Amino acid sequence: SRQRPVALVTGGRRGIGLGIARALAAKGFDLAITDRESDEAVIHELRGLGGKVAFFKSDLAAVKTHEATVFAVLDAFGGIDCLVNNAGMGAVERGDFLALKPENFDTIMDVNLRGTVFFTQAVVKAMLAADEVRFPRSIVTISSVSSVMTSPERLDYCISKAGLTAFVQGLALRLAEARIGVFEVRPGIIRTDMTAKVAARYDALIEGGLVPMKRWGEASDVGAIVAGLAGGDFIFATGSAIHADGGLSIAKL
Amino acid sequence: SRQRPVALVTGGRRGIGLGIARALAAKGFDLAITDRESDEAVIHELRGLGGKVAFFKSDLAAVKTHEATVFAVLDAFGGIDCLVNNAGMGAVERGDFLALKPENFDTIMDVNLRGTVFFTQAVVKAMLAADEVRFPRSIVTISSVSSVMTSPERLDYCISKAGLTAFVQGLALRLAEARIGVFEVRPGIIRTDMTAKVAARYDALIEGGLVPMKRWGEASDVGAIVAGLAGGDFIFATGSAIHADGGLSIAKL
Amino acid sequence: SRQRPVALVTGGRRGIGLGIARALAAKGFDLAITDRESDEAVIHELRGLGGKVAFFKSDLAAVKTHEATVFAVLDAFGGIDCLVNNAGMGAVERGDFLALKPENFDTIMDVNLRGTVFFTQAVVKAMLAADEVRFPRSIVTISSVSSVMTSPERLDYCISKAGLTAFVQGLALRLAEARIGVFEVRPGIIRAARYDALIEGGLVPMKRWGEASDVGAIVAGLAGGDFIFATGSAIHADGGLSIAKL
Amino acid sequence: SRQRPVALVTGGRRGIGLGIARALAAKGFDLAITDRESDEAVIHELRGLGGKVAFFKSDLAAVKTHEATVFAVLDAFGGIDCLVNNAGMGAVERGDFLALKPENFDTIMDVNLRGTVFFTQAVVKAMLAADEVRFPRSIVTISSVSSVMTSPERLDYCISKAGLTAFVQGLALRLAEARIGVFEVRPGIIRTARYDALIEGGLVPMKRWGEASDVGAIVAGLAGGDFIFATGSAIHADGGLSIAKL
Ligand SMILES: [Cl-]
Ligand SMILES: [Cl-]
Ligand SMILES: [Cl-]
Ligand SMILES: [Cl-]
Repeated sequence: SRQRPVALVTGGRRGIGLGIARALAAKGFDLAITDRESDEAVIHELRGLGGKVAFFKSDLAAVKTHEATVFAVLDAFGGIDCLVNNAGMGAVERGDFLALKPENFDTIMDVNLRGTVFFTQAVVKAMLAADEVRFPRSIVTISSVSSVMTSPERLDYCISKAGLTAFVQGLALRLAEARIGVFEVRPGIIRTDMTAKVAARYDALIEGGLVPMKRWGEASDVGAIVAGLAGGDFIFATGSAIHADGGLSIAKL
Repeated sequence: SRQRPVALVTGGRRGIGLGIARALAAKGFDLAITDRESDEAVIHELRGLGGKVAFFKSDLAAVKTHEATVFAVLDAFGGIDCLVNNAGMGAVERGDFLALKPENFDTIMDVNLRGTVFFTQAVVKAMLAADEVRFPRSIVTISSVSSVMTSPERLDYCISKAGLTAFVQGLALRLAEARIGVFEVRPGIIRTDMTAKVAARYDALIEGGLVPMKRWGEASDVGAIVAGLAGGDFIFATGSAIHADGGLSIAKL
Repeated sequence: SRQRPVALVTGGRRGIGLGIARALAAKGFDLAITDRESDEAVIHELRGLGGKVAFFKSDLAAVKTHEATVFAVLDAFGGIDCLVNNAGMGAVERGDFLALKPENFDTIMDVNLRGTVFFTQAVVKAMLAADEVRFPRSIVTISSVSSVMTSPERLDYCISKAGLTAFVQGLALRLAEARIGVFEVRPGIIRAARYDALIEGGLVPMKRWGEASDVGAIVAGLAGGDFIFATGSAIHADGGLSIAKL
Repeated sequence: SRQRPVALVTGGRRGIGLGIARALAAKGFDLAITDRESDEAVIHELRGLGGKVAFFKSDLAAVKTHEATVFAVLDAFGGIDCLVNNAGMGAVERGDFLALKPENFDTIMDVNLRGTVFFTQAVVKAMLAADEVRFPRSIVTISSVSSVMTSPERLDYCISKAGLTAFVQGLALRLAEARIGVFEVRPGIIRTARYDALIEGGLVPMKRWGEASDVGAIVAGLAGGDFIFATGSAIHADGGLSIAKL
């Protein structure tokens, strides 16, 4: 029987996903990391936090492959205690809604919304079949402030994320008797790899107070929030949405 | 040069769409009705209200065909003043989220969400190219209370309608300078064709106070609301969402 | 028996309230206008729209006086079909929350929230006692975009308006069986050179001032009966200001 | 120069407040407890968790006394790192809105809304004047699911809590630059007769009573600093009760 809880972090080898994986490992979780390709240096780095880490190749959009991925995780770890739905993408192209291509809408919906929904389904079947439950359990979905704030130049992104908000509410109800805490986390403007030109612009916007807290969010901010929710103290808060955005999404006049 | 405003009502041959069509005709609109299935009898009947009525055979999900449908509507009427996005479907199968099939999710998302988005895009291209704007203009999207209330046995439906909520907010911003009023109407429990068994069960629930107003919604309720929004008096309320549910979606304890 | 529906518009002789009164009169309503002081010129202008108009002196904050006001309206008109809760005030002082004075918080809560709640109570007692219901009935409460958008320099105003939002939801449930449509209307930037530039610069997506007539047309739509099954709905009369955008 | 952070928990002597105080002391906070009524036995027992505990007699509604209470807390502890606005009351009478008394509306608004706003103002003045910031800082306001779910038989309660929701949003903006995390926690049906049957019948999706320790665990999580970038968030501590379901 497992002695550490197991977190499956989709898209966990870079960016926000990696910040989440690091926070969870530090809190005492073992880690199943998925992505289209691995990074062995990152897996090694995560093992340095003192737990077990394994990588599983998965395309989130390829829903026919999800059950096999879940079985691989089960075969390696025995069970799943926390799912973090982090994998996602931005819009393929930004621009006028009038120029939005159905093909690009499809690509993002298939990843962010359809893929996440069915990956979650596959994991939940396994969680509901677990013959023992020794750790707090959770499903934490990383959507976006774009779930609730609209950006007309990228409505495909916004719609895909708003879909997740609705999904999470239903999922919370479905899993309430099983005592699996179901949460949404909405990141705002989180630091990414950037050119000086772009970073200087964002920094001026942030310092100007676009973000009330007047700083970049870090992957570690999202990570600490997620690890907080995964530790079990928020079980009775199932269905809650947390905005990891420095106050960006506060409606202000 | 048209002397009456033109409303394009998708799915306008039956049910809520027909109620909306009747109400708009009574207010003085000409009507362009789309549906996948022909119904000349209903078109004939609508002509009794004194306006022009024309039918356009269209499958909402067939996005590659939308430009041609819009071109046909322009050829018949010269312009479009009001779009009512009413066409849609319920979930193919209701039941446990764990049994939800990707193919059924895709069917409903392709109709309710993808189809509506790209049909709207085709219409909006036409509207923004109009060389005369003599009438109030609007886009009224008929979503559902399921946009904001979850039903775990049909999350595909809820997700599709929540997506529309997000879309409507962005669309309202896109069209604000063009003075096209953009609204969401969320129907609740509206009378449909039903067996005595099912109708009796719903009547008991409605009378018990599931619906605070303790009556069925009628297609004419949704029609009267839409015709009010389409008349121009709500232009400055662009981005508003109207329940049409007898209070069903009021959150109460 | 009355042959025209009766609308009671609080704060109805100036500004948004007067736009609402004008729209309702043009739609065929008789008008009971309240305010702290009359303007007989305005009352005369409203009579030009072809109905009955009467003024009733009332301080919205003086809740002990509300029943008498409602009786006066009933004595004049026989019944009330539409209440428009328009009367209100802005914050006494704007500035840092750290400097907010309890007495100023009290002034605005007593008017916008407490006064409205108990005036509504008085009117509703009368509506539920009516022996005839020949017209569509409604209660339309004019709150603000500040019900849902926060302004830290005037949190007393924001809190007062958010309170009304909660009140309207409850009221809608209370009155649903009686088929009294209950609605919230949230005005944005309604009609200066400073505001012009901000509006032109796109703070308001529609890029224009709201007019009292915008709010009036919306209210008159709701009061006409076609929105009865949409009870509990909120409409924002703000040119898109309150759409959450990034 | 303090070596442990300080949490001021209003109404901390019993119920949810005591569950919050316990969770915070277990996480390493010193405690300033307020209540209108003393209970030295409870204070004594809290010291068993190993931190400093002090009591300050305070009536949340008595806003003229708040600066003195905060001065006393500063005299004892040197600063305040976490404020938990827990103190509050239910409606004096539950019943038809038509029977709601202004006197009762005033009592609850004075405690839950006005008292909380101005007690927070006093604490925030102290926080913003601090010469040292060695610990994560937060203001966690305990409202209710009634902030967003209406109950027509107690609209005074609902309105008071909705007013807090709006307050928290503005407060979060005001304090964001200062990196004080500002949060709302909305308790559902917490164990403090009909209800036990309703919970069984599925009203609460998780099908159990909430405990004061549920709310306490949530608050201690928020107070620990890891949620600083989530300022403005609302957490519903209700077993899924407020999820809008059809
Ligand atoms: Cl994007
Ligand atoms: Cl369905
Ligand atoms: Cl103001
Ligand atoms: Cl209560």
